[PDB]
Amino acid sequence: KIKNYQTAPFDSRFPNQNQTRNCWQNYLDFHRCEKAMTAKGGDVSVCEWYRRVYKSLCPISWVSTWDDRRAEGTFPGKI
Amino acid sequence: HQTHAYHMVNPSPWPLTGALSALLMTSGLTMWFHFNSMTLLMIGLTTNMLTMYQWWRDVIRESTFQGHHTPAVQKGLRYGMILFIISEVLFFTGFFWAFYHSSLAPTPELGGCWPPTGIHPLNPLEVPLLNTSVLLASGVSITWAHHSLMEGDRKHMLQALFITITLGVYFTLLQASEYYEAPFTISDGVYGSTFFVATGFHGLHVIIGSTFLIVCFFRQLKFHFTSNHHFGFEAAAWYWHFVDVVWLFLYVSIYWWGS
Amino acid sequence: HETDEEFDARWVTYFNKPDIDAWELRKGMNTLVGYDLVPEPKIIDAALRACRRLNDFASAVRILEVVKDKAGPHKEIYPYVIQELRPTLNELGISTPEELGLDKV
Amino acid sequence: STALAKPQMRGLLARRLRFHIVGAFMVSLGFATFYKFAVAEKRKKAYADFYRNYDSMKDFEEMRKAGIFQSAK
Amino acid sequence: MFINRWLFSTNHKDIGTLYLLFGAWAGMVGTALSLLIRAELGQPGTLLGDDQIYNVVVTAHAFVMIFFMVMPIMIGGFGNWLVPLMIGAPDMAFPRMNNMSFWLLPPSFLLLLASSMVEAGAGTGWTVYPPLAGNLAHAGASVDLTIFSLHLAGVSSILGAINFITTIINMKPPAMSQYQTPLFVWSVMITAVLLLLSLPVLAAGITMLLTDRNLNTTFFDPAGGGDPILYQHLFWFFGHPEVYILILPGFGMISHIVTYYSGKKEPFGYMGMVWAMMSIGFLGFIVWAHHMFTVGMDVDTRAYFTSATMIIAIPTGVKVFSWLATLHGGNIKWSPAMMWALGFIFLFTVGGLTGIVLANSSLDIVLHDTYYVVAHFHYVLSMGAVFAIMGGFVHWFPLFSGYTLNDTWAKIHFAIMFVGVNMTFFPQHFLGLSGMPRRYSDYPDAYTMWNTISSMGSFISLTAVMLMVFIIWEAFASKREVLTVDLTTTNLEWLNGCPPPYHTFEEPTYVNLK
Amino acid sequence: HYEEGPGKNIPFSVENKWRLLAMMTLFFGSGFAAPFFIVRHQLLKK
Amino acid sequence: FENRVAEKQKLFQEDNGLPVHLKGGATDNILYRVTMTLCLGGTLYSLYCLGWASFPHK
Amino acid sequence: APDFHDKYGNAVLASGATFCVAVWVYMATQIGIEWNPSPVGRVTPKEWR
Amino acid sequence: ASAAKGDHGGTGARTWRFLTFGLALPSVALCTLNSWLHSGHRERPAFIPYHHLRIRTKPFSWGDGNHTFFHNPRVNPLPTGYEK
Amino acid sequence: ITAKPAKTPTSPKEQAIGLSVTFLSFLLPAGWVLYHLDNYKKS
Amino acid sequence: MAYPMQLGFQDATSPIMEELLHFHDHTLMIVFLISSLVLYIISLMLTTKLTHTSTMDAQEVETIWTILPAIILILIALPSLRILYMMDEINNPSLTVKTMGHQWYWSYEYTDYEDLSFDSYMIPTSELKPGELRLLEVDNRVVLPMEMTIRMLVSSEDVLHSWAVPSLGLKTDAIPGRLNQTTLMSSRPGLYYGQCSEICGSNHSFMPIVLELVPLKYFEKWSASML
Amino acid sequence: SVVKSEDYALPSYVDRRDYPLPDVAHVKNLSASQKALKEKEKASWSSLSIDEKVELYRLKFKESFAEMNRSTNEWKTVVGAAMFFIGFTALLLIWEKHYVYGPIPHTFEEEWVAKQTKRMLDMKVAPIQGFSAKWDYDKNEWKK
Amino acid sequence: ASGGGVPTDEEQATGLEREVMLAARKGQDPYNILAPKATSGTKEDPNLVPSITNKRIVGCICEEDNSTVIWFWLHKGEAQRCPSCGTHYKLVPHQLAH
Ligand code: HEA
Ligand SMILES: CCCCC/C=C\C/C=C\C/C=C\C/C=C\CCCC(=O)O[C@H](COC(=O)CCCCCCCCCCCCCCCCC)COP(=O)(O)OCCN
Ligand SMILES: CCCCC/C=C/C/C=C/CCCCCCCC(=O)O[C@H](COC(=O)CCCCCCCCCCCCCCC)COP(=O)(O)OCC[N+](C)(C)C
Ligand SMILES: CCCCCCCCCCO[C@@H]1O[C@H](CO)[C@@H](O[C@H]2O[C@H](CO)[C@@H](O)[C@H](O)[C@H]2O)[C@H](O)[C@H]1O
Ligand SMILES: CCCCCCCCCCO[C@@H]1O[C@H](CO)[C@@H](O[C@H]2O[C@H](CO)[C@@H](O)[C@H](O)[C@H]2O)[C@H](O)[C@H]1O
Ligand SMILES: C[C@H](CCC(=O)O)[C@H]1CC[C@H]2[C@@H]3[C@H](O)C[C@@H]4C[C@H](O)CC[C@]4(C)[C@H]3C[C@H](O)[C@]12C
Ligand code: CUA
Ligand SMILES: [Mg+2]
Ligand code: NA
Ligand SMILES: [Zn+2]
Repeated sequence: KIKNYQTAPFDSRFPNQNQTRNCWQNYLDFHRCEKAMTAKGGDVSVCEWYRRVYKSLCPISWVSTWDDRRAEGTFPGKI
Repeated sequence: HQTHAYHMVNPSPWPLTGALSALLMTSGLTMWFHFNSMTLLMIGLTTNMLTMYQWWRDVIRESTFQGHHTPAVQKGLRYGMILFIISEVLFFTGFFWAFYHSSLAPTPELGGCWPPTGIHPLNPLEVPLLNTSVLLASGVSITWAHHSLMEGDRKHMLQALFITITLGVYFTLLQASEYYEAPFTISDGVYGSTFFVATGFHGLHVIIGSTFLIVCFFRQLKFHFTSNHHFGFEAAAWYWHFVDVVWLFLYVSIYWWGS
Repeated sequence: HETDEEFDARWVTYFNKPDIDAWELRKGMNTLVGYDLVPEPKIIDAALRACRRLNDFASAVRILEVVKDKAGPHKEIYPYVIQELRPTLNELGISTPEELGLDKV
Repeated sequence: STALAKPQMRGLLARRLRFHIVGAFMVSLGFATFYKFAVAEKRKKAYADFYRNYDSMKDFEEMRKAGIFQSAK
Repeated sequence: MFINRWLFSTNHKDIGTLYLLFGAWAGMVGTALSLLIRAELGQPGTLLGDDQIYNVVVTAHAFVMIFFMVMPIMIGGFGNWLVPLMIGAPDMAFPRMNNMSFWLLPPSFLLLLASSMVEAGAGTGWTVYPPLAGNLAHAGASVDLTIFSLHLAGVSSILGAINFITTIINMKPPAMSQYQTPLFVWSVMITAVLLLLSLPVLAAGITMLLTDRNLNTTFFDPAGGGDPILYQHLFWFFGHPEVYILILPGFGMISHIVTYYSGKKEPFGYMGMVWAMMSIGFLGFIVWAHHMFTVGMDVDTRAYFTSATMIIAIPTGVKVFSWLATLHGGNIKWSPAMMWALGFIFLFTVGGLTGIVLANSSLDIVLHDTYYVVAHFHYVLSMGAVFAIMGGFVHWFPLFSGYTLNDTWAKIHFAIMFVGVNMTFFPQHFLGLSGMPRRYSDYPDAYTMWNTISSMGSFISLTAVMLMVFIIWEAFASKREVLTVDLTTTNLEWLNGCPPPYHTFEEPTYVNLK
Repeated sequence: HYEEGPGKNIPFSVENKWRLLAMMTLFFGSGFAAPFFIVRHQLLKK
Repeated sequence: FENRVAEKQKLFQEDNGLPVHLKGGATDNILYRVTMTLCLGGTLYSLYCLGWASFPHK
Repeated sequence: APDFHDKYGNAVLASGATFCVAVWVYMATQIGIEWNPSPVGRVTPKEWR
Repeated sequence: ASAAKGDHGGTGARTWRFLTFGLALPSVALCTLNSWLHSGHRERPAFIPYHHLRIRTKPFSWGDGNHTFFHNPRVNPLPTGYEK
Repeated sequence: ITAKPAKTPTSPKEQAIGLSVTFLSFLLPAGWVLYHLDNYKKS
Repeated sequence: MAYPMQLGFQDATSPIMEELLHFHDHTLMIVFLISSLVLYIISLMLTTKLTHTSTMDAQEVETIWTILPAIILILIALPSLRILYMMDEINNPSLTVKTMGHQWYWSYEYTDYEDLSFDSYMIPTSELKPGELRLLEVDNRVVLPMEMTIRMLVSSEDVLHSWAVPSLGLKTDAIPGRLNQTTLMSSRPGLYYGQCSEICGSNHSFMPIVLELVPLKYFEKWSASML
Repeated sequence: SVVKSEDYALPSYVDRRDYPLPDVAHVKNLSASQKALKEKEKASWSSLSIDEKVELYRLKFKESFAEMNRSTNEWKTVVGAAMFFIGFTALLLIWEKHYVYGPIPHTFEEEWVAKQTKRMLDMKVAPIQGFSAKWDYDKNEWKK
Repeated sequence: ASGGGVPTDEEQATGLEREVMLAARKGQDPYNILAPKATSGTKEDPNLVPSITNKRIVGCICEEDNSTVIWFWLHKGEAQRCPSCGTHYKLVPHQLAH
């Protein structure tokens, strides 16, 4: 749809120096989308954008901890 | 002989014993937290309690028994007590600030929501509403105690003051029971931290206020108060209304809005 | 408020009060030297005649030293005032600080 | 002999203050001119002159040939 | 008699003298710590150890100079000696509680020296930010001893503030309105209101730090949903008012000293000076996030804190220009106190102007956490609070003691200290602009020349501090007793003689209304 | 009562200037030396 | 109960030069000594505990 | 009568100035302090790579 | 808001006693019933070892270091879940 | 201010003694620690 | 980097740093001039034996000395806040790089495309190569493309740090649990140095930052080689 | 005459140019001849001798204006002593370098500095004004 | 509804508090609670300054609203004048039994 993705664009929902919620929201949106797909048998490729954005913005250790906690059943966000 | 109305106090050991009590309590908490020992802390609590008792005993000797509280001295003690209350309001403001900071912008660790994921708040319409009625009622009954005292009615002053203390004790026991029943603890992230430290310092002040009302009850039993001169009772009533207003802010903020 | 003439006239009248007392002479001179001015000859003449009514030769001399002092680095002012006062200094027999050697450090 | 002329005797402190607050200001305008000229304008001109015909790739090549970079030999 | 008089006091002059002795002893502790800092830095490389022992010295330097030297000397020492005398009161409103404010300080200092002895010290900065000050990065007792040292110092000053406000409001002659009290008394009243409102918020914040360290709360730990930035707001909500608390009694002394040695009966523009101190006290509670311009706050927040911080220059400028207007037309007496006050006016103005540079946040992004900040505040602290203290101490020493100093030695001491502090701090501006960070035990080599000169300055100020001790000894050793003092009609604290009797104003002054 | 007057309203004696010199040396010298000995202590530990 | 404040007023106004914290009689002295002993003793103990805690226990 | 400054002021000024200049010059130049001045106009650059 | 109550023209103790027994204590009695009707245990929720809860960065200075001060075995799980 | 002549005059020699003792009281103990730093550090 | 005997700011590597230098010059002249005006007005008050000691009227002169400072503050605040809102304007970065602070070194993550990350530690003084700068060099430099808008996001995995590069005008605190954003754009290639700017324990003085600014195609090949 | 500590609440004498007529006379007790000179002062002052007029001035006042306002040599003592003690400071700094400070890092060796300097020029450190701007990359020397 | 049992100050105030209450009832101010009203202050009609000793400090606010108070000891004997405004004051010593 919009390849030649370079990095995450400006998002007016998160226009200030603290970008923590930008990373978190994209991480949630990705995983929520991926659950919504797969489930309904459709294709996880539609979730790609959220994936690219959260990978760009999020520290590796945050992603890794949140992925561990999803696997453990202790992730506190709603997916 | 002086010809002003102010009180030159006799030289006193209590400021030094109070200062050392504070060194013993704080070095005592340090030894408790780090060196597994309660010894220094009980010595400091004991000496703090001895110091308070003798110092305020001496203020009653100086006033009720020796007559040094002229109107100019009483007016200073009015200002003193108001300023002390103001500093206690600012101490609670720091905890309210911490509460609103964390609840208004809940971080990802909590689930990005308030109350956090995994927290099940008390229902504010149950024992918290009861505690609210209890402290509000005790503000009415202390007001009755004050008017009875001004009207020179010893028996109804004591009846109303006893009712006020009984309600103070009821709130404290209800709170102690809610602390035991609560399914979250002080270790349950910033929700348990704000909840217990803010309501716990409030509870400490309800205990202090109630102690002060009990001191006023025994002095009234001893006839120390006159119908026009009774600043200790006024100060305890002002401190008691402060504890009630702080409760009202805690109930609306933490128990209600924060549920 | 007032003109320079009115200011001067009020101080001449202050010092010309016949029965001015010692307290009033000192209050008047210690107040006057607080102002941003060197007092006109006519004011100083009235203060010096008050010194005479009060039989106080030394305060007349000190008044002439304070005129010199109030002039600061304007060295032309004092010799002009002493000039203007010479009739009064001779009539009253007031020696200047310089004639008494009291300008020597 | 000749009498001395009457000198100004009144407001001497205020006159001295008036005179010097104005000389205090005139310096500030005359220093402002120099400090703008010697530092601020000079800086604007150093930066404008440096970047006018600056060639960043040529600067990069000189650095690369001097061996300064980890990423470029 | 000794124990009843000095440990059981209820007398404002003797408690005042206790606080000046305490403050002087602390001043020698803070001086030594400052010379350990400048020894570490005075050549490139490592002298003592790594940044832990170094920042334990830096942290203690600040806490000792602020809480044990300047506050005790300005408020407990000069405030207790002078305020009752300047309003004709027979003592403070709560003379016995006044003595507990004093005696809380030796235990609070003991706790701070305990913090530095146990474990590896609290190497946190005087700001004590978590998580460096939390229980993983500063495990063990040192930071809790620091927190409790601050709790005791906080209670001492809160109770002191209640005492001063009450005494100033309630114990003046009945005819004297608050617009007929001297400027030093207004400076203490305003400082006391700032203490009353700001110290409880610091108490709340360091108590939260104590519970995060020991009771498993997580006010400032993101793992529990806390935020290290919330501690910074609560600390600085007190820390900005605290700097105005450090300087306001200094401004009050400077107004008296400038008035007195200009031979004036009154400072220029008394109601403007009162307005300026209340405006600086009020504005000083709405600016604190100028200490947080690099933490990631919004742009509009950065714009409001830049503007509000700048605005304080307006009332402050009123007072500088009013001190100049008070010298205007004076019969200037070049006493050693006057020299200290004139050094104050100039060095405080330097430091306030570099404060104005820093208020611009976009420039503060580059200057923050560098030596330009260290230079700003040592020009208002080392060359404002210290020079006001030394001015007031040499001015009022004959009142407190009954003896005179040697004015030639005191002028020598002022000259050495003025060279020393300007040598020490002036080059730190160049170190800050060119990027040297704060709280470093060593620096890239390019920073060597100015660190070397700054260290050499600090030793010249050490020579001044040693000479000060000798000058006080010489005055007590020679015993030149005071006879007459000038201008008592507008300086009431001298009118009971030198030193004044233990009880003064047992019969109050007579002041009519008309 | 208590003693009044110069040299009498202080918790230390000024009756002998040399004994005073010693006391002032001990007093200000102990405050100045303390941080050097604390640093020595923290270095000796480890 | 009866109002015995007049009795206490006479006790505490007796011209015996006693400071107020000792004017109630010998029980004041006892409670004063107990308090001062626990404070000074505790303070020495706190210094001992600093001595102990200033050195590694390894 | 002449006081301490009249009798000794010239000597104190001349000796203190002389001493202060002598000891600061010595400290600054003779005992191995590295001031780290600018290399500009002073250091000949040498090949490093 | 006046409330809905309503008096003055005289004063004091009698009215505040009337408010104490006629409004304040009744309200406490009513809330005391309301509470002692919704009282008695609720079914505790599944344990989930959430990392923002049951924090332990330093043992508690009492007990075995792992129990909170007013630990209630019925409703306060330990970091490893409810007690046995 | 005016004052009486010294009750117990401190002559130049006595000032030299008080000044030297005062400077030594600060310089010697710090000097002893700093001289021995290498000794404390190397342990 | 700073050079010996330096008095002012490092030369500007980015347009925002250029703007700060010109704004600093504007401000410092004010500072100069007020300091000088004060010192001078002070020496004027102190250099005359003329006196005037009676009560002086304050209202007129107080207007001057409230209004003129207020005008000066507005003349500093106008350009100040113009720069503040300039730096804040939206700018469209081409690359995002994360840096995490640790005790005591920085790590860097460039995860727009691949999983590229590494640690960057100070070169110990005993291992400097001849000509390298004591306490400034690092083993692994933060290579970046010159002449391009880069989003840097900064955080920490332990205590506070702060990530600074003075010649680009940058300082952003590194706070655990928080992701702070800044932008960076270098007008020139080269090596630009900074140092950790929030006290973080025993080796705060020894965890520096070095940016290596090169053409885009060099950056791309370096990125590939670092996988 | 003789001012006592116990007279602090009484009006007192002061010499200061801004309060020329102080509240009491410098000398109040008079000898027989001084009493006769105060009676003589009630008559024409032209009949007082210069010595009598100086004696009356010196009973009323302690110092003249010229005396109380005299300059002094104190500045020589203050500036010289301050220089002395600043000089004493450099002894302390000499002592500290000799006994406290060890050798500074090897990066300050002359050859290190020359190489570091060329490497700073090769990376064009501060090329607009501060450092490399002062180097002539064409002539390979420092600009004049 | 109500009864007695509470002591009044008339019954139970003591020491200085009682002294001040009894003096006030008589319109007297031996403990200096009230500000004295000025006379016209001339030499015929000086401000009369009570004292229990031979001297008392006066503060003179010379004009209404001045912020500067002028302080001086007033001694037993002839009236003295404020050194700023000249208004007259005279000490009236004695006792503590007005
Ligand atoms: C006495 C204490 C004191 C005072 C009075 C001030 C006064 C000011 N300070 Fe500061 N400040 C500190 C003590 C003080 N400061 C301390 C201790 C810190 C940091 C502590 C730490 O981090 O450890 C600090 C830090 C600090 C910072 C944070 C820097 C950073 O950490 O990155 C800032 C930024 O805005 C700042 C600004 C100012 C300003 C604008 C003023 C202004 O109020 C100054 C106003 C004064 C003048 C301008 C001079 C006189 C006025 C005139 C002659 C009138 C005309 C002039 C003009 C209108 C410009 N100060
Ligand atoms: C009706 C409530 C009254 C409280 C009574 C209980 C005991 C202590 C009393 C003091 C209360 C004050 C607040 C201090 C902070 C914490 C206590 C909070 C209230 C409380 O009591 O919190 C309990 C935890 O107590 C804990 O950790 C207890 C740890 C106990 C140690 C207290 C630590 C010391 C505090 C230092 C104070 C410094 C104050 C400085 C003054 C400022 C100077 C100006 C809650 O129990 P929980 O099992 O976690 O959850 C319930 C699960 N069923
Ligand atoms: C941003 C930077 C800002 C810098 C601002 C600096 C502003 C400088 C302004 C100049 C003020 C001009 C006033 C000159 C006063 C100097 C002394 C003097 O000259 O004294 C007199 C002025 O005093 C009077 O009364 C009139 C008023 C009362 C007394 C004098 C008051 C003014 C003194 C202010 C001094 C300021 C000095 C430093 C400023 C920083 C002169 O005598 P007159 O002829 O008025 O007498 C006539 C008598 N009447 C009043 C009854 C008519
Ligand atoms: C004038 C009156 C006031 C002064 C009173 C002075 C009191 C001095 C007594 C202190 O000695 C005790 O020693 C205990 C036993 O040795 C310690 O227990 C500690 O050490 C034990 C031994 O290792 C552990 O088992 C414990 O749990 C731990 O609390 C504890 O510190 C303290 O009780
Ligand atoms: C930061 C503030 C301090 C600044 C400067 C202090 C200035 C120095 C004062 C001298 O201090 C003494 O210096 C001696 C050396 O000159 C030391 O003796 C040491 O060296 C001698 C000569 O090598 C030996 O004889 C001694 O035994 C040995 O202790 C001695 O212990 C130390 O007291
Ligand atoms: C004994 C006494 C008579 C009081 C007096 O000396 O006047 C009376 C008057 C008011 C009484 C108190 C009040 O009525 C309130 C309480 C009521 C409780 O039922 C008994 C304790 C209680 C606290 C009473 C105890 C005692 O009977 C008191 C104190
Ligand atoms: Cu990392 Cu400082
Ligand atoms: Mg910072
Ligand atoms: Na170092
Ligand atoms: Zn008057």
